[PDB]
Amino acid sequence: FHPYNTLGLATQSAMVGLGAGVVAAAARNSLATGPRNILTTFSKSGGVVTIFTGASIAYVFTYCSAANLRERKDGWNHMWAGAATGAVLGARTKLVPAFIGWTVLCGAACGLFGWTGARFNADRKASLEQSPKGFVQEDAHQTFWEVVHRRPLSLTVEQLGEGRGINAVPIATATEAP
Amino acid sequence: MMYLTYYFIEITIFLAILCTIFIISAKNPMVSILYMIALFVIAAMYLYLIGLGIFSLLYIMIYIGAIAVLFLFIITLLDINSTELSVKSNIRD
Ligand SMILES: CCCCCCCCCCC(CCCCCCCCCC)(CO[C@H]1O[C@@H](CO)[C@H](O[C@@H]2O[C@@H](CO)[C@H](O)[C@@H](O)[C@@H]2O)[C@@H](O)[C@@H]1O)CO[C@H]1O[C@@H](CO)[C@H](O[C@@H]2O[C@@H](CO)[C@H](O)[C@@H](O)[C@@H]2O)[C@@H](O)[C@H]1O
Repeated sequence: FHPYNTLGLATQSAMVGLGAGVVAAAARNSLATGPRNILTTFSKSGGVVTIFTGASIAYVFTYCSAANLRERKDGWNHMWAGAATGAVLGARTKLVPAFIGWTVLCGAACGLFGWTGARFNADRKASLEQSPKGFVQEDAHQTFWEVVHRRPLSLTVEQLGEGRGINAVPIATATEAP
Repeated sequence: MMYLTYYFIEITIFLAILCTIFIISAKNPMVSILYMIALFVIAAMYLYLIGLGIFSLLYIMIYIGAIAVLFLFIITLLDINSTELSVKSNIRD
C-alpha cells in the first residue's frame, strides 16, 4: 500500500463532476417543455450541476482519505465513500430521517460494491474460469478455488485458533496413557 | 490554377459544410430538398476529385435522378406544416 494523493485525485474529481453536471444541465435544457433560452439552462437546472460536483468531491475525497488512514484497499473504503455520497444526496431532502437513511443505505450499497471487487465487469485472471481448480496435487498449498480431501491440522489451528474443540493434538492420542 | 486546383478538395469540404447548414435552416422544405440536391452535386465533385467519376455519375443518376425526384413528388402531393428557425424555439439547444 502506497498512499493515494487525496488532494490531486479529489481535484480531478471536482473537474469531472463539474463537466458531467454541465452536460446533464445541457441535456435537461434540451429535453424540457415550455420556453427555454440559453441562460435558463442553469436557472432551470434543478441544481443538477451541484448534485454532480458534490457527489464527485464527497466520494473521491472520502475514499482516498479512508484508504490512506487505514493503509488498506478493500470494500470498507467504498462503504465510507458511499456513506459520504449518500450524506450529500440526502442533504437535499432537508429532513433528518431521510438524511440518515441515504447515509446508511448508500454506504451499504457501495460497501457491497466494494466487497465484490469494486468493478462492474470481472477481474478475469482471478475468476474461477482462469484459475487452478479441482483437487490439488501431492502436498501443494491450497489456493482459493482448489479442493483437498484433508487439510493440515496446523493450518486449522492457525485459522480458527485454539479453544472450543480446536486443538493442536487429537484428544484420544494426547490422553493415551504411556 | 495551382492555388485553386490544389484546394479543390478543401473547397468541396467548405461547400459541404455550408450546404448542410442551409439544408437545416431552409424556410421552405422544398428549398431544403434543393439544398440536398446541391450537397449531392458537391459529393459527386469530391468523388471525381479522388478518382471515382463513375460513382459521381451513379450518384447523379440514382440520388438526384430518382431519390430527390421522389422527395419532390411527395412534398408536392402532401400537405406539410413547418415552423421557421428561431431563438425562441432553438437557442435552448
Ligand atoms: C452472500 C453475500 C454475497 C456478497 C459477498 C461476495 C464478496 C466476494 C469477495 C471475495 C473475492 C471473490 C470470491 C468469489 C467467490 C464466489 C462469489 C460468491 C457469490 C458472489 C455474489 C473478491 O475479492 C475482492 O475483495 C475486495 C475487497 O473487499 C477487493 O476490492 C478491491 O481491492 C483493491 C484491489 O487490489 C482495490 O483498491 C479496489 O479495486 C478494491 O478496493 C477486490 O480486489 C477483491 O478481488 C475473493 O476472490 C479472490 O480471492 C483471492 C484471495 O482471497 C484469490 O487469490 C488468492 O491469492 C492468494 C492471496 O491473494 C492466496 O494465497 C491464494 O490461495 C489464492 O489463489 C483470488 O483467486 C480470488 O478468488
